Amino acid sequence: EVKLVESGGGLVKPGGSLKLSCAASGFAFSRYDMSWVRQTPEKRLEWVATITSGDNYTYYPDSVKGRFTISRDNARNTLYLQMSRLRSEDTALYYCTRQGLLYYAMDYWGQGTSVNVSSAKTTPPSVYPLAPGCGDTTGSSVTLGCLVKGYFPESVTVTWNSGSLSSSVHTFPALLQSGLYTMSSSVTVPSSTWPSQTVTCSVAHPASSTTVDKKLEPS
Amino acid sequence: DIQMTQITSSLSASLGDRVTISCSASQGINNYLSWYRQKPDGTVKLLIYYTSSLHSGVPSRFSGSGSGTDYSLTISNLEPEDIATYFCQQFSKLPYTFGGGTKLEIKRADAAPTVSIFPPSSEQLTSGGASVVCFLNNFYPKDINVKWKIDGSERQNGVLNSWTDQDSKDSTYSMSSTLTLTKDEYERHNSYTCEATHKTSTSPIVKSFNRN
Amino acid sequence: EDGDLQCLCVKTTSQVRPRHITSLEVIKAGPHCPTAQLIATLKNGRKICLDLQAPLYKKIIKKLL
Repeated sequence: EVKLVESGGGLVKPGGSLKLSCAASGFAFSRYDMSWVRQTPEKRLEWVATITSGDNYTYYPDSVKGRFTISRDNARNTLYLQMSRLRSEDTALYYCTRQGLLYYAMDYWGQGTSVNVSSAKTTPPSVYPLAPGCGDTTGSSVTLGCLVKGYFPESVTVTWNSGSLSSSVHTFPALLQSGLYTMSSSVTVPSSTWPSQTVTCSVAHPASSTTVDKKLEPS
Repeated sequence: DIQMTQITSSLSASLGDRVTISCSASQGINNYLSWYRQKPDGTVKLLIYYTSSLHSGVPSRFSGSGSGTDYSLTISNLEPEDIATYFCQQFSKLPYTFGGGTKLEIKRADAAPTVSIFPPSSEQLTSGGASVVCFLNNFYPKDINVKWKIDGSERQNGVLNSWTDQDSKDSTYSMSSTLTLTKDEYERHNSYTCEATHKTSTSPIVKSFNRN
Repeated sequence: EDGDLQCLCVKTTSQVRPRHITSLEVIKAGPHCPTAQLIATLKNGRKICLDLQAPLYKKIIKKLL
C-alpha cells in the first residue's frame, strides 16, 4: 500500500497557529509532488497547497496565501502544512494527498486529520426530556426524546435504555447555535408499554467527562 | 478560478441500476478532469483520472467520459459499496477546484412522515429558555418543508432544522425542527403549531398544542 | 480563452524511426502541464513528442517514476 498518515490536528483559538504533519510510506517520496486538501464542515472540498518534488516551488490559492506554508522533509518522508492567523473559515478536515507522475490528479489521500477552530471552552450539556404534554392522543405507538442544549465540543453520544429500544431511534446531527452545540434524539415504542416501563436516555459527552441520564416522566 | 458545477446535490438510484453523474465546468478544461469517491465515513479514493482512464484497483463498471466543459462518470450495475458521495476535480490549471459533490442514495417507495410535537420542558423553563421541538420521522424522499406557526401567524425567526442521513436500515429520512425562543415571549403566546409539506399529500400534515 | 501556458507536447506521434533518435528527455506531470510528456530528440536536431497512449508508455512509468 501507498499510505498517508496525518497528525497535529486539534482545536485552536482564532488568530492562532498550528502545524499539520503527513507521514508518507510506500513510494519514493522525494520524487513526488505533494498537496493538501480540506473538506469544510459545510461538506465541499477545497484545494489548499501543492509543492514541487524537484524541491522547487509552493502554490496556494488566494483564500490562504501567506497564512499557510507548505513544506517537505524528504529525509523524514514527511509533509508539513504550517498554518497561522487561523480563522472561522479554516475550520475543516485537512487531507494530505499525492499528485503526480503521468496525469497529475490526487491519486492517494490520507485518513484526514481534523481542525476544529473556535473560541469556545469545553462545556457539558444541558439535557431536557421530551414527552407529550396534555392532549391524550396516545394512539398505538408513541414517540419521545431528549433535547441536548449548550455543549462543546461536538462529540455527544445519546443512547436509550442501554441500547434496549435502539431500533425505532433517530439521533439528529448537532447544529451550532450561539457558539454552542445543540442536538436532539427521538425514540418510538409501542404506546401500551411506555407509561409503565422505564425509559431512560443516556447522554455521554466524553469531552467534558460527563454522563447525564434522564427518565421520561408523563403528563 | 474554474467553477466546477455538479448539478445534482443528491440522486436516487435503486441497487443494480445504471447511474450517470454529471459534472460541468465553467471553462474548457482539456479533459484533465478527475473523479473521486468518499465512503460515508472512510477516506476518499481516486476513481478516474484524465477523463476516462481508471485508477488501479477500480472495478470495471466505473467508466468516465466527456469533452470540453461537460463530463460524466457512470456506474453500470450499482453495488451497495457505491452508496457514497462523488466529486469531480479538474487539474488543467491552478487553482485546483472541485465539484460540489453528488450524494448517492437508494430509492424506495415514498412514505409520509410521522410528525410529533413537543412543548418546552419544565426543567428548561426553570433555566429561563424555551425550545419547541417537532420531530418529522421515517419519510421519503429527503425533500420536505416545515412551517412554524405561533397563534396562527407563521414565524421563521428562531428555527433550526437538522436532517439525518438516510437510515441504513430502511432507506427513510428523518428531520428535527427546533424553535428556540426567549422564555418570556414564549409565554406571551398560546398556540404552537408545526406544519409539514411533503410529496405524499397535497395539503400539509399539522401537529399542534396549546398552553393551559 | 485567455491563454495560460501550455504543454510543449500537446499532440504526438507513435510513428517514428528509432534509428533517428539520439536522445530522450522525460518530464513529469506538473501544474503547468497536466499530462506528462517525453521528448525524443532526433539526429538532425528536431525534437518530437511521442504518445503515452501507445506502449511507448510502459518505458515511462518505470523510467522516471
